[PDB]
Amino acid sequence: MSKVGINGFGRIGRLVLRRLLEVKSNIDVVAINDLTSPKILAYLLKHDSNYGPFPWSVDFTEDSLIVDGKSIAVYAEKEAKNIPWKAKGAEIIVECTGFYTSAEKSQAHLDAGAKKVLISAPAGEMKTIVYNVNDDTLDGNDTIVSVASATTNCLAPMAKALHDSFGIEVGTMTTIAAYTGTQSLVDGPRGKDLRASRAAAENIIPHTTGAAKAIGLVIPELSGKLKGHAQRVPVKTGSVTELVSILGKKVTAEEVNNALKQATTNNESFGYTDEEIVSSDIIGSHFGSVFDATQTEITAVGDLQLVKTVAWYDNEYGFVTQLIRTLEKFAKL
Amino acid sequence: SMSKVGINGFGRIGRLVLRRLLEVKSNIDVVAINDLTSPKILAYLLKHDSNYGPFPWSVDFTEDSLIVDGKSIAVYAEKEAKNIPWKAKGAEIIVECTGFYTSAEKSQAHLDAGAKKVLISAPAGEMKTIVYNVNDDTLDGNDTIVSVASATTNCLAPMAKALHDSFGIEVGTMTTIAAYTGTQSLVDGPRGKDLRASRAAAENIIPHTTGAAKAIGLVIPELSGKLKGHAQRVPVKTGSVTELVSILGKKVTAEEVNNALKQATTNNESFGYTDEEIVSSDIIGSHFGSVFDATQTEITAVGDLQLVKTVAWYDNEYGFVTQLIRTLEKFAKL
Amino acid sequence: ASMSKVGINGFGRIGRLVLRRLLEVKSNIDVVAINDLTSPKILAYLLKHDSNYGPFPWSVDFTEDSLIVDGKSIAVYAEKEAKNIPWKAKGAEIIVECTGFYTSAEKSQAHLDAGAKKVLISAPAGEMKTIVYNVNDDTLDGNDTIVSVASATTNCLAPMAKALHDSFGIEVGTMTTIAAYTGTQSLVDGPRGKDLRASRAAAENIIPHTTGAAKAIGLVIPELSGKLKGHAQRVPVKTGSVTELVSILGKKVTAEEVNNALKQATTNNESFGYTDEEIVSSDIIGSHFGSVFDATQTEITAVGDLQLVKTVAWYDNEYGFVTQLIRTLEKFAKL
Amino acid sequence: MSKVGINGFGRIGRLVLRRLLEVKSNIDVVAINDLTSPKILAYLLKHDSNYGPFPWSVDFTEDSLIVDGKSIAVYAEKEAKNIPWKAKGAEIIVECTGFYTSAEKSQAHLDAGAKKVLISAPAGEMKTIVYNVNDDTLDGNDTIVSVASATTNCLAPMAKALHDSFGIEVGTMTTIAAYTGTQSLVDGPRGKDLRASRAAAENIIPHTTGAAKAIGLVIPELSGKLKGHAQRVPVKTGSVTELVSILGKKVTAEEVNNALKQATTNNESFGYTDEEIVSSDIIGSHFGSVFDATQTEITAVGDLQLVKTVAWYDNEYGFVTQLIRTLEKFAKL
Ligand SMILES: NC(=O)c1ccc[n+]([C@@H]2O[C@H](COP(=O)([O-])OP(=O)(O)OC[C@H]3O[C@@H](n4cnc5c(N)ncnc54)[C@H](O)[C@@H]3O)[C@@H](O)[C@H]2O)c1
Ligand SMILES: NC(=O)c1ccc[n+]([C@@H]2O[C@H](COP(=O)([O-])OP(=O)(O)OC[C@H]3O[C@@H](n4cnc5c(N)ncnc54)[C@H](O)[C@@H]3O)[C@@H](O)[C@H]2O)c1
Ligand SMILES: NC(=O)c1ccc[n+]([C@@H]2O[C@H](COP(=O)([O-])OP(=O)(O)OC[C@H]3O[C@@H](n4cnc5c(N)ncnc54)[C@H](O)[C@@H]3O)[C@@H](O)[C@H]2O)c1
Ligand SMILES: NC(=O)c1ccc[n+]([C@@H]2O[C@H](COP(=O)([O-])OP(=O)(O)OC[C@H]3O[C@@H](n4cnc5c(N)ncnc54)[C@H](O)[C@@H]3O)[C@@H](O)[C@H]2O)c1
Ligand SMILES: O=C[C@H](O)COP(=O)(O)O
Ligand SMILES: O=C[C@H](O)COP(=O)(O)O
Ligand SMILES: O=C[C@H](O)COP(=O)(O)O
Repeated sequence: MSKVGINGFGRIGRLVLRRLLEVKSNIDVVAINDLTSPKILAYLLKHDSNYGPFPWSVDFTEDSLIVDGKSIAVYAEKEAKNIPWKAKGAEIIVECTGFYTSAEKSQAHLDAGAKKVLISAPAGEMKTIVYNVNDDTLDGNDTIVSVASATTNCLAPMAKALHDSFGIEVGTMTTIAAYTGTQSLVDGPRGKDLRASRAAAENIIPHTTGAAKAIGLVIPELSGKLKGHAQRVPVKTGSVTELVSILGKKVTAEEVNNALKQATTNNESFGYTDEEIVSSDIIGSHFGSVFDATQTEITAVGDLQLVKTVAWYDNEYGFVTQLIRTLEKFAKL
Repeated sequence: SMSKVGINGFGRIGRLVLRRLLEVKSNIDVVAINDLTSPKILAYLLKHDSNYGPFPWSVDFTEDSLIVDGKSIAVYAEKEAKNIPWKAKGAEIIVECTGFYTSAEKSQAHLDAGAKKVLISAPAGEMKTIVYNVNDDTLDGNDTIVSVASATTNCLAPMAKALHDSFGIEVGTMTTIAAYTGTQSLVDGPRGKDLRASRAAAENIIPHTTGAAKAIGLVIPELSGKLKGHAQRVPVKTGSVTELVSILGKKVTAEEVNNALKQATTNNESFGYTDEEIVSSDIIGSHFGSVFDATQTEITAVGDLQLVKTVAWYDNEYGFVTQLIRTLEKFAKL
Repeated sequence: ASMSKVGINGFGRIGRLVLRRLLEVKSNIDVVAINDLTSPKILAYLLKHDSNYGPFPWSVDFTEDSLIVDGKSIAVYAEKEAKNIPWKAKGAEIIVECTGFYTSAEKSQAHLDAGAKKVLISAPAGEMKTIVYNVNDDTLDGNDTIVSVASATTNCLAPMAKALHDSFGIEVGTMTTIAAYTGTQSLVDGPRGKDLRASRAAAENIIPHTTGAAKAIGLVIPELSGKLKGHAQRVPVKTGSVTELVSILGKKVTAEEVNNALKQATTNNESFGYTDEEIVSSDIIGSHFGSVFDATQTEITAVGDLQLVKTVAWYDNEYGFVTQLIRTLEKFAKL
Repeated sequence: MSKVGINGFGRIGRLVLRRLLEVKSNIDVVAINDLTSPKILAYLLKHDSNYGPFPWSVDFTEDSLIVDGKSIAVYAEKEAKNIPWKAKGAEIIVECTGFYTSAEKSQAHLDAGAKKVLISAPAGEMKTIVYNVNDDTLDGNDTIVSVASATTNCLAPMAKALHDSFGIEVGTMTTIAAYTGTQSLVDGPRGKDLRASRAAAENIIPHTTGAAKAIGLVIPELSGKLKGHAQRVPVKTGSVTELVSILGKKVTAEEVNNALKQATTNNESFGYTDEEIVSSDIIGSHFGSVFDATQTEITAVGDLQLVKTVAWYDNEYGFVTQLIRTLEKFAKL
């Protein structure tokens, strides 16, 4: 399979295309579905507030984009069942709208002529992949799969290394995270969630996330062993995840950092840093997660020990590099 | 006089309408609110405000009402104004703050729904349009639907009126450096047809069209067609500033311009004056529509050819709301 | 009425708010002198116009050597060395030390050498009496001359830790505060002392930041000495901050039980508030508490007999902390 | 002359070095003077909040940086007259501290053994160069020259084009500009300038600038014909300049836009756009100024006409590209 439709050409949907070109995937996006015109999609693709100008030529006609000299159809169907995927023969849908995050909802893509769906968010109790953690669980019979959230892709590799080296008995996560499209520009209704209604660039806003709660889908041994949440803050992209764990062994900071370093060695998904970086330094990361040995903290009172480990993530472009790794393998099975 | 008000669109402007009415102990009673959400969520937004802080009065709710300072306010959720049941609590004057009924044709739906008069919190085409303390004497008993134009009009008009009256404005162009609002985007993505409006508002200087100068003739007839302008939307949450560059009808000094302005702001509850070195956060919470800033006045001249730059601040939320309320109170007593 | 005469050293974010709060509560303390590094004109400007709290609620004027605030004169000095401040000229006895440059008993001694009698330091100042009001203020006595009120973070952390310790025991814990940026940080990337991360553009980054709030908690709650660690993530909000604590407690608990204990500890407690509303950081701006526990963020994670308890409290690290500083000051002045 | 020293390794000073490497200049930076350690300078060079990771290797020693393999001496002399520029033979000093903005002040570098100084700011009535407006005025005997401000580099090529095509009779400028290190993070004393004392990322802050007032140093025919100021706003970099003029001829918008387009043709310093860009789209620009045809406004009543023209500028990297063009020419005289 090498024909891709993008449903939802948003922050994630546009960067998917950017990253496919940057890595020279043999995948071809043949169709984009969204809610707008080729003119406006072209403008958005050409000019990006977080990553700067598109590195390839971009033009449009009434019905397509022309990206690096190649044509991509543009549709504007708000219900997925009506999307004409058959027209250009889109095989794998990268479902990036947020409105089809369940196998039953995303079935609509298959009913409409697609063969597979890769959902760019948590999508309940379905197969959910963090690349370089559990991508060996994918087979040729999977049709609709999830790559969870950016926060999952941050948390999972760090949890996996800790669990493998020391065991995690129980833990809780807080991610201090860049604001996203699901939040509000000015104070006003945003569905049912009271905190999501508040001005995002003017507030620290507590925010629910299932990344720890559903980690069992990616690291079966940790099912039910973690909880967590987010604090959304006023940065445009670039985020950090802290995990406080009770481990299966007594450890030093140095031991923990070394075990992590080893986990990140020749691991294109998971990086390491012992530099004094800040969030803007992760913008444009090609990792899903970058463990930061400078923030490791072991609090020990006799037999009791709390371990705080911290990893950075570009919740836009970093997460996208993982989505694309999963896509490229999904495409071959 | 009319005393019962309905608010359509309990948004940034709608909520501050209620706050200001209670603040000035108005005899006007808000008896109903129409929006698209639950009392619960409206109560949460009313209690907790990112720009102005905690609501200064008690807030509770029921399944179909808010209870504000102990007084019950009906809450409806009709997306079409014609369907709002304004007669249930006898709402007489609707303060129309949704942005979706900005014409006479559109807003007369509230009259079909049982109201008596409508005051629109935005420009609404060529209808009677009032900047209080500029042209509020043009209101009369036969006006049924009226506009108070934009925050930018309320900032620009008193400054332009004073310049027009003292010196003449032959021609001018405005630029307002303005706080971002709800019509903009949190992250880069579609926002109707306007390409700039699609960009992340708190991360960019964004050029932005406004009719404030173009439609100024509704408020100052002598300046009809004599002004143009635009906005640069920037990352501040509220508090904005408007610059006007004019060819005036007289050779002037900065001191003469500033004195003329100071005079126009004397005994004027709508239009303030400052010669302090203020910045935008100092205007948040202002009870004026516009505050002229003498420290920014600039006269550029080569021979007879003279450009005059005058600058006024405005709290595009609360300050504008104070103008809306002054107009509302007068409108209720005609 | 005790009419102690106060001097403020460092008329900065905290120093200016100290005056605001004293006037707001109609304190019997008289502020008679201020020392900074600048002119009365500039201090008058900054006092009148505040980016976080708006217009000063009283009149402000200046002369060549004073501020006039609501009609009352306050002498202005500009002595970069505290020993040279003429605190005796207007009789300033209690100095509120808000510069960041005298954060020890030995450094703040200079105010006593200059003729003051007591110093209250608006920051951690090592192993000296360190007070969080309504946690350990009953340790002050008539013999104290130099005392600390620790950091805003300590004032947020301590009341929540004290309630938890008193109700359930805390065996061990780690804190992270997601916190507004302050004057120690940088506007644009550039050198800022030795702290590399402090060099980075504060309104454009999430910046990890060290704080002693957890590590030194034993000054305030002696039973918890050595049992807590923690750090901050500084973020682009101008004021208003939140502190999370993850604890192993001495007994198994439910979220309700933790929230009820905290509720009880906040009852009739002018220093420590409670909320169960879904507030965000701007809702804490101008708080008159040092800390507001947020029951909505309580989380119990348990596997077998292993339990992690996460408890969360807001704080306005400027005005909120200042209200604690003032309560301490008022008591410290009556002894 | 090919050996350079940088005084002030700040936003401008570090980007000077970045741009010299980027263009593979033959200029050799042999020394840097600042107030801090090599360790801290290395960290700042490597990690940049506006422009991301340094594209070359960076290490340090107790008295040096090692950048792309090459040693650069680091001094910490707060008085320029004490900088030991003769040790590594620095001939031309790029003066980027802001503390030596006059001939009399920057003479110190020549006393310290340098031969020439290029000041990264306005510096009074001395030779002042906006590259591709008046760089022809640089002379073999000049030893101290200025490149004015970022705002001047934005305004001048627009003013030159208008003046050449139509005449500017009189004009006034407002730049809506990114905040800079002369401002304050929190409200507090900032020398004598009261507006500069205010929290820069939380305010619109009027700010005086000489860009227009001193335009006659760059375009002598416009001496005394312009005034202007800035409004500093909460964006980290990327700015815009509006100019309102009385021109010597009646014009259409198309005519103004066409004249500006011609002036930008084969002009490495002056770009054009008719795209609906916003400030983030200018970040990383290699122009001193980019005229934006989309904002052109002609306001006419009878025989009176006001003409508003608008150009974008990256007040950091864009201006630095102009500084380096000027330095390259200067070094060969
Ligand atoms: N932004 C992040 O940090 C991030 C990271 C990882 C995963 N995700 C996930 O990826 C998905 C997309 O997030 P995003 O931040 O790009 O959101 P976004 O809001 O930027 O983009 C959504 C896009 O989908 C379009 N859209 C909405 N409804 C549609 C419909 N019915 N049909 C077609 N197009 C539709 C919108 O026009 C928009 O272009 C979400 O499920 C989100 O949870 C986001
Ligand atoms: N924010 C400002 O600076 C400002 C200043 C002056 C005037 N205005 C004008 O006031 C109006 C409101 O602006 P705002 O900033 O308060 O916008 P907002 O988006 O904050 O509020 C709009 C409110 O109306 C509600 N709504 C939308 N469609 C509706 C419908 N069909 N029926 C009932 N309720 C509906 C929304 O739920 C929201 O609560 C606009 O016309 C705007 O131009 C805004
Ligand atoms: N969030 C907060 O801002 C906060 C909260 C609690 C405690 N504190 C503490 O309070 C103190 C002040 O913090 P701030 O935020 O008000 O800092 P600030 O930088 O806003 O204020 C410092 C003031 O001290 C003056 N100053 C510096 N050196 C001086 C000297 N040698 N003599 C006289 N004046 C001098 C400065 O000019 C400035 O006005 C620090 O110790 C800080 O840790 C700050
Ligand atoms: N940032 C901009 O947008 C911009 C654009 C054009 C020109 N400039 C100008 O360039 C100059 C530098 O601006 P910047 O934004 O890089 O400022 P900055 O504050 O970022 O850098 C100044 C550097 O000089 C150092 N320094 C200060 N005093 C010193 C001394 N006495 N000796 C040696 N080093 C010293 C500082 O430690 C810092 O590294 C100024 O003249 C400024 O007007 C700035
Ligand atoms: O509420 C759902 C998400 O947690 C919000 O943002 P996101 O979907 O872009 O990650
Ligand atoms: O709690 C935080 C401190 O009081 C922060 O202080 P600071 O102003 O010294 O950064
Ligand atoms: O424009 C006047 C000041 O010099 C401020 O900023 P800048 O010097 O970095 O341009």
